[PDB]
Amino acid sequence: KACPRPAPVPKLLIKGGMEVLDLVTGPDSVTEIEAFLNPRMGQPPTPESLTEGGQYYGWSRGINLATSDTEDSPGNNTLPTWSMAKLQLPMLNEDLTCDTLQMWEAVSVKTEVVGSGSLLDVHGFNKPTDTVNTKGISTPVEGSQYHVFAVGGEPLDLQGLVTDARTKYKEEGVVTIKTITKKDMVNKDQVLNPISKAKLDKDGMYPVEIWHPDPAKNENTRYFGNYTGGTTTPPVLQFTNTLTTVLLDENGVGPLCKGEGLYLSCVDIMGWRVTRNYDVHHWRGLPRYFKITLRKRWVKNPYPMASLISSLFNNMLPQVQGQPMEGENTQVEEVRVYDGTEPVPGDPDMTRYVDRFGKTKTVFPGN
Amino acid sequence: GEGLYLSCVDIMGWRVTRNYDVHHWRGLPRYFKITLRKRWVKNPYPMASLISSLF
Amino acid sequence: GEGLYLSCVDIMGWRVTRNYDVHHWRGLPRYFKITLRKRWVKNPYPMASLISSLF
Ligand SMILES: CC(=O)N[C@@H]1[C@@H](O[C@@H]2O[C@H](CO)[C@H](O)[C@H](O[C@]3(C(=O)O)C[C@H](O)[C@@H](NC(C)=O)[C@H]([C@H](O)[C@H](O)CO)O3)[C@H]2O)[C@H](O)[C@@H](CO[C@]2(C(=O)O)C[C@H](O)[C@@H](NC(C)=O)[C@H]([C@H](O)[C@H](O)CO)O2)O[C@H]1O
Repeated sequence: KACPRPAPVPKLLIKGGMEVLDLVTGPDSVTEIEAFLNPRMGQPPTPESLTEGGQYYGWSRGINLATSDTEDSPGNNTLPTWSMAKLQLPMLNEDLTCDTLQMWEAVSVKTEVVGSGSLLDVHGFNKPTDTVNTKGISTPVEGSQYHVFAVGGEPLDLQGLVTDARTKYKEEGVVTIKTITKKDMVNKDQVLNPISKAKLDKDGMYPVEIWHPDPAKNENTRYFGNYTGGTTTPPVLQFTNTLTTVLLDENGVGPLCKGEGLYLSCVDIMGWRVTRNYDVHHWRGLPRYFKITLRKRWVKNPYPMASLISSLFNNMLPQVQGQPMEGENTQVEEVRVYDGTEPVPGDPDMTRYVDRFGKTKTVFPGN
Repeated sequence: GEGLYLSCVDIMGWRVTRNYDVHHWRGLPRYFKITLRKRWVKNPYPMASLISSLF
Repeated sequence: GEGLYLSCVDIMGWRVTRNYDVHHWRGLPRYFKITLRKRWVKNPYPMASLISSLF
């Protein structure tokens, strides 16, 4: 009966995988999606065998240097590429009545990179600590590191700037500024080419070396990360299931998945591993976790029904082709409009316009 | 859609050649008389799914 | 004088030529999202002719 009533915690409906989503939620109903992206830089999954792909999985293959100032061709596995994905969500409701709809609104996200522990394997064949007698530790992951990520209701808008516009990237299997823009790179790309901007339309494809989170004047993604240059530089990481972050925006908005898709995107270099063999300096990354908490938010519909309805219904008419009644040579020399009834003017050939707001007895022709 | 789907089969069996044993077999046709009405349902849709289509 | 004045510098350090020790240092660019409003003030011209000119 009155056995003291426990604390009120929010009630979980059901859990499991994406399908759980399928179930009608209601409206305040929240969803937590834990997922993760594997780090994709260089050696791709596919050669599952540790012989053929020598399981350099999640590893820059080797480091394809360059001929000299003139020729820089980097291998396609000497190229850590932005890792990402998109979550497909249910569709929520309408009210064409109030021309308003609800959308999947991301709010906070816990995230974490895992495997920092792995960087403690110090046997194996890496350059030994003491080269001399060939002793020590098989020298750990060291070097530059980079970690960035984002979350959004549409893919990530990026900008590329490269070190050398002359780099011989392949036209094949990677998206380069060229790949996006036909015309080879110029010095501008090399610094801030307002042209050289793409989208995250692909994956494990645009390499980080090129593409960057472009602060479009506009954005529905929240991103961040950082660079930590250097050659010896030690790796550092953060283990914690304690912290949540706010994908929330300044008006208390956070992203909203237009296209019921949630978009994760990130990158995680810990630095290079180095073969005892030679200075085959290939770099490593770790996978990242994500815990997105999104709600249902009501939003004023952007574009007016009618328009769409009828924008559609008109694009169905047969196509016509025929003489120009618009363009630069409209065969229309004229158009007036009236609604009112002023009494007879004076000058009949008077003109009349309304502009930016106001309607005027056009200037007596003779300015 | 506004579709009425009829579907069937009617194997009677083997017709066998006064020859060897080419059992090539016969079927017959079928007739249908569907009696149907007009019923109100709740629309299973979100019209602005086209707005979603747009996005 | 209706001018927004942006200014900055972003030296990242040097790139050293596989050669001799030439060191050319690299820079990077900078985004800016200036948030600005309109504010009210007092007319300064009322400080008359010789009363504030070469004063
Ligand atoms: C698989 C292989 O070894 N291919 C040769 C290339 O050498 C390898 O290049 C890879 C990048 O493409 C890696 O950097 C390799 O490094 C590792 C590796 O992971 O594979 C690093 C490992 O530490 C090491 N493992 C061990 C235990 O030592 C491995 C190991 O050697 C192998 O896994 C096998 O055991 O090596 C690195 O060795 C070599 O770079 C390529 C050149 O490729 C291209 C290019 O520049 O992209 C391909 C072009 O198509 C070609 N041009 C034409 C017209 O074909 C050019 C051209 O030949 C070149 O510019 C002139 O030399 O080369 O060749 C492979 O033979």
